[PDB]
Amino acid sequence: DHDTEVIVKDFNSILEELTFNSRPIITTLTKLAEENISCAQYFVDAIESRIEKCMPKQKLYAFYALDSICKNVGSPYTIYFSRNLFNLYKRTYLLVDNTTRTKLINMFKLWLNPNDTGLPLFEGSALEKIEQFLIKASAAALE
Repeated sequence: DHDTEVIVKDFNSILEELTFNSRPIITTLTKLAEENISCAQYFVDAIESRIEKCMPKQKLYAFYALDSICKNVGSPYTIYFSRNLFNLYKRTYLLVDNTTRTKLINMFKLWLNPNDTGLPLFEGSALEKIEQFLIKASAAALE
C-alpha cells in the first residue's frame, strides 16, 4: 500500500535520528504509533531492528522509544514487543556499558508497575526471564 509505505518510511526516518534521549522524537514516534495502529507490526520491527543494529548508547534510546509506546499507547504494542523482549533486553544488556545497564535496570523496574497500575507492562513470562537474568548478572536482588 502507498500510505502504509509512506508512514513506515517516515517512522524509520525519524527513528534514525534517535541518537540521544530526544523527548520530541520519542514523543513523536509514540504519537505515530497511536495514530497508525494498522502499521503496528512495522513499527515494532523497526524498533527491534534499531535496538539490534545501532551501537551501545543508542540502543538505550531505542528502548526508551519502545518503553514510551508501550506505556502510553499500550496494546497491541505491549503484546507484540513481549515476544522478543527478553532476548532483546538480555542481548542489549550484554553489549552496553555499566551506566547504561543501571538505566536498563530502572526501566525494567518500572515495567513491573507501569504508571502505578499494579499490572506488569508485558507478558509475565518475559519479565520473569529478565529478572532471572538480572539476578545472574548481580544486577537484581535475591542474588
